[PDB]
Amino acid sequence: ARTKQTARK
Amino acid sequence: ILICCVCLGDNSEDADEIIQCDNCGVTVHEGCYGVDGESDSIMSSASENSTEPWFCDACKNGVSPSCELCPSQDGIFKETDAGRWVHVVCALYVPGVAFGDIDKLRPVTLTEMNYSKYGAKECSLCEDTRFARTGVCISCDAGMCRSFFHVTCAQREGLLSEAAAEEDIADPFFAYCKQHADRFDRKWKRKNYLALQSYCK
Ligand SMILES: [Ca+2]
Ligand SMILES: [Ca+2]
Ligand SMILES: [Zn+2]
Ligand SMILES: [Zn+2]
Ligand SMILES: [Zn+2]
Ligand SMILES: [Zn+2]
Ligand SMILES: [Zn+2]
Repeated sequence: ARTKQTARK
Repeated sequence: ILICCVCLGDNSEDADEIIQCDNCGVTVHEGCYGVDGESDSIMSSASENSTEPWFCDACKNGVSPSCELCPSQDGIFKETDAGRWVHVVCALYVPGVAFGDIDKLRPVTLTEMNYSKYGAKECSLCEDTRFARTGVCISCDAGMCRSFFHVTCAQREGLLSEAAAEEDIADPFFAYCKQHADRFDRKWKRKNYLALQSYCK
């Protein structure tokens, strides 16, 4: 999977 | 622990995450695969989870490919302009192979000159001798050392290096044979390689 950019600080 | 199957690094940050293909399991830096800085997928807008699914290019096309440049089946691939497949790491390290779009690392256009090197050198690191003259070998970059290996066979032995961006070397990708390698660099690279093998399985 890949972390959404919305959940990236 | 996440290790990128292209550069064998283990640093994962919001700007360059190590991601994982949800079908074949390969793990790669976003920035090592041309998939960095891309907006969240349309399937992702649905979920309220912090993550979205991801698939490498080979799984998107339903293939478990072989590489035009080496005999290994592991690692992560990009499609060529003729519908074949190459490892990212093979394309980086083999001379005369370039990406048509550096930002997304796609596609790969192999030439008649690339194909004329097929089997031309014997890979000195192949564990299965039946494949030592398939594909294309690179050589050690120390002096005039003429030691030849597949890119992915060198990778396993911890022999692939990448110059830092600040070093401003036009071709930052280079390899040394074991005789000429940096022993510390080889140590942590084989360590990350072995952890990557145990990780996938
Ligand atoms: Ca290249
Ligand atoms: Ca090189
Ligand atoms: Zn990487
Ligand atoms: Zn995959
Ligand atoms: Zn390859
Ligand atoms: Zn080999
Ligand atoms: Zn050498």
